Amino acid sequence: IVLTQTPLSLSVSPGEPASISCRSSQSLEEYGKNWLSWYQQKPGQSPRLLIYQATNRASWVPERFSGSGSGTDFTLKISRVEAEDAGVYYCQQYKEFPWTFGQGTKLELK
Amino acid sequence: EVKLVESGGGLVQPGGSLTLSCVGSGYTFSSYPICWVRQAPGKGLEWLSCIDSSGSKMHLADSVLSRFTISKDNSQNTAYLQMNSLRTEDTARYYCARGRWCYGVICDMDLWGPGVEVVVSS
Amino acid sequence: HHILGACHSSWQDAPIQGTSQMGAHGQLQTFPRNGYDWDNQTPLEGAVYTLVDPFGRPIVPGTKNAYRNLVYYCEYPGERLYEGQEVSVEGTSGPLLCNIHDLYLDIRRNVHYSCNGPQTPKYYQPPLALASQKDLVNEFPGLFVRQSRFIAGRPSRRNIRFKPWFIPGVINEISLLKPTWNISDQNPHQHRDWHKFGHVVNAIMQPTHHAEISFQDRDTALPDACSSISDISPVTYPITLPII
Amino acid sequence: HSSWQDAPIQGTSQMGAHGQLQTFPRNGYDWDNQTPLEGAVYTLVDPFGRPIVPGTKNAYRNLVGTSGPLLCNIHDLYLDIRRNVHYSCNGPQTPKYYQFPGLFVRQSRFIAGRPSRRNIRFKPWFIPGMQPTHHAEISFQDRDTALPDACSSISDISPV
Amino acid sequence: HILGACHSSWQDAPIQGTSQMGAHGQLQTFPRNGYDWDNQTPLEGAVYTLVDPFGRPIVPGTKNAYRNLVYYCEYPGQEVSVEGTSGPLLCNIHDLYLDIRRNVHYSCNGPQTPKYYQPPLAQKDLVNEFPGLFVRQSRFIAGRPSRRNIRFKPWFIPGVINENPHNAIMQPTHHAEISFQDRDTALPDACSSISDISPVTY
Repeated sequence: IVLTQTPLSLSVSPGEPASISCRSSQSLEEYGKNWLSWYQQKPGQSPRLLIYQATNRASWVPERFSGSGSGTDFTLKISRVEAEDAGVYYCQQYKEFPWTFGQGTKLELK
Repeated sequence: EVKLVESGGGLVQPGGSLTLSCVGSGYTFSSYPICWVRQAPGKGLEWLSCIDSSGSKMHLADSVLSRFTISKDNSQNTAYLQMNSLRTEDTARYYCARGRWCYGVICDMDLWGPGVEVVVSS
Repeated sequence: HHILGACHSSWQDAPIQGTSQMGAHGQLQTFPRNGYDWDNQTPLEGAVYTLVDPFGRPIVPGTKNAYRNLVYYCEYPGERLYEGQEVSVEGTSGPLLCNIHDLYLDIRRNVHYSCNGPQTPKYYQPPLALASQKDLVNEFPGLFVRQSRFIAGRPSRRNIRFKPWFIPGVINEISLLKPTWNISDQNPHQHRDWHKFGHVVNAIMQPTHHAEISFQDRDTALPDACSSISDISPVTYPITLPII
Repeated sequence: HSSWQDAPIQGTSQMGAHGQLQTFPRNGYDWDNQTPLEGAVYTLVDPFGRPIVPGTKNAYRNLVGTSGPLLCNIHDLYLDIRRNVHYSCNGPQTPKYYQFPGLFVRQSRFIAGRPSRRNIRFKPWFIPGMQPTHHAEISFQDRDTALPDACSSISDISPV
Repeated sequence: HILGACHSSWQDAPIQGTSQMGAHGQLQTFPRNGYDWDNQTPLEGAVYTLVDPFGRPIVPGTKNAYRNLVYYCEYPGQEVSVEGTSGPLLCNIHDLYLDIRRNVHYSCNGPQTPKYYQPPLAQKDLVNEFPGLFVRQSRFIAGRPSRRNIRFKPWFIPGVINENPHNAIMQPTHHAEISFQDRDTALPDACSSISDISPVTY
């Protein structure tokens, strides 16, 4: 299993929503258990967490986050961005043996 | 403030042995896992080497399947990453993360610690 | 023969975040500010705070007239009336499989007991078919607190436990060998040990309905699992110790 | 012993004892087969969790303790070991195959949103021949004792 | 009559691959990675570990870290169950009104309870050794659907006590299934079943 994260570069206007697609080359099962995770770099610090499974806000930071998708195509949505939302975003899953990881995609503010 | 306490790294010649530490605070470490997260500098993330929670299943990654022994201590809450037959590949900053279940899926890779550097060369 | 009237509680205010206020028998109860544990002073990092009712119907904080503290009398309250005991109900469960060894398959059923009488805490107690006021009425707290441990290290945990929140209140009037520490005014379990002959020591369980499912992630990879999630109420047991 | 019975038919409603509409509802519908439902999956099961395929001639027939050591903390007004005791009954009152609904409709629901759940409900199909809750509060990293994003809660074979 | 304090001696934590001849013709065992309970049939990830009856793990190969717990036989001094109750509970009712109910557990803490230390009471017929080293099986099954299971198998090895093994073995089960996101709807894919550390013996 290799994850396909696309596109690598995202030009994000401040306030506008952003959509990022991480599509799996293998089936991530069905309406119960389509799994994925999203981690985020903050440069100069430890990388942190912002979205789970491209549905809901991972951290307890406010309601400005979103997400949708299922099956094999996963949509990473944000309602309204901040200045601290820059970095590179890692779509990740480990739901099979022995190990997989994804690529990562970058966010740029305008 | 609660912080991961990570040290014990340094410059080690290849083929050598080094032991690291992931020390936490504010919790009883009675039966709790520990490992690290690799990140080659300027490269995408990956995982290195673990045993099971009490030490039953010894499964590793593809390129590191016979070079790493992982030990902890349930009392002092101090981890250990003991390596053997060191090579050029696994020089990376190692991050000690949190993982659990919320009735059976992954809910955390919660806070990544400070990171000690292991830069190696022949 | 005597008949006791109905009873109720006092409609009170929901607690404010950061308030520490005093109940009877010296037990302080606090509604902590974030970054603190039970004592609200010792260092914790990531707990935010909001209370909870017994039956899963939470309370908006800072709300006047939000809860009624439930009511329960002494066990055998008629025997403390002169200076109404509930019973268990047997039940049967659904079908289930088994396996039998010997030196075979058979089918049986599970059994649980229930009580719903006057000594169960309720909202608006019906009338029941001399002693003072405070020796016969209680204030079992009708609001519980619910804690969230978000502490760095390894790992975060989902520790769901419950604990009461005691406030004094005004109780409506009613229109009609033994250790001394048991029958004194400073025992909360007075209504449980007024008649039991022998010293009483408590036992506390938090039964945890936990489960293990499918796939997980790194740290010890594979099954990296420790978490415990308990019920909605501490199950406190009494134990009679000999005194002679 | 009980006679053989064939499997029911999808989309079919029958009348049994005591004036109740026993039926096998379809997908997207509730028990009445008129009220819409979201994403339910409906199969037929034996009373012990093992599946029976439909369209089967003589699919089924009808029906007519301690634990180990546990540590518990002690508060006095100390570490100690105590055990848990259950009860069971295995006499003539216990239903058996050999000497009730011999089949049960399954309602493998799913309710989405915030919070979500997942409910397995049993409704007794009966052609004549206290609910346990592994309750939940599920969330990724929020305040663990506030309103969550998800849950997961089995209802068992038959409420007591 | 009055008896005294009872315990047993220490042991050695076994290494993986050891099977010592236990009492009454049972061969206890501790299988390696990817093998069944008689160490001959391969499997994907059913790999075994040791924990205490409290749940405390044991590092394998240690010297004098666990002693097998000890309990007393049936009627050596018998005890009656301890009553108790949880808090207020509310569920639905049918009739052809909200009502508050309380459920009642039991407990036993007599001389028949296995303990680290034996309190006195007021040789092979009276005292025994409970197996204090249990084997925790973290069995995993992949595929469609996917379940992981845990069943406990004893390590009945004897110590030394100072101056028929005894049945319906029930394993109570717990289940939980996560649902996420509801576009593709081929088939549901999850269940579970988790036993206890000890057999429910009828």
